[PDB]
Amino acid sequence: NVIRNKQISAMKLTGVDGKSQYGNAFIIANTVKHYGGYSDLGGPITVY
Amino acid sequence: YHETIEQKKNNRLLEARIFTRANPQLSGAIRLGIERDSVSRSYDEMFGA
Repeated sequence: NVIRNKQISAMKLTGVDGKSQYGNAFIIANTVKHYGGYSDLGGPITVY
Repeated sequence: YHETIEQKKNNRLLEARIFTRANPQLSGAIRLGIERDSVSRSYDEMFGA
């Protein structure tokens, strides 16, 4: 689903200081869908 | 000559591999099983859209 492809891969990114992000506390959207625009890109998926 | 032809074949496969996953048509319930390769990102950072 949406949770897998984007929300995990956002956490997989290294931090601005570097690195890992593993073991950190996140806050993520429960469900995400496409609203609109010129095209349906991969879509900005945000993880805090 | 053989190495030149083999380079031509491999580059053709690499271009086809990138376009297959980049196809907007596969979004898509099949999108659930599509992963972006590391070579794909290098291509996109180079050739843009």
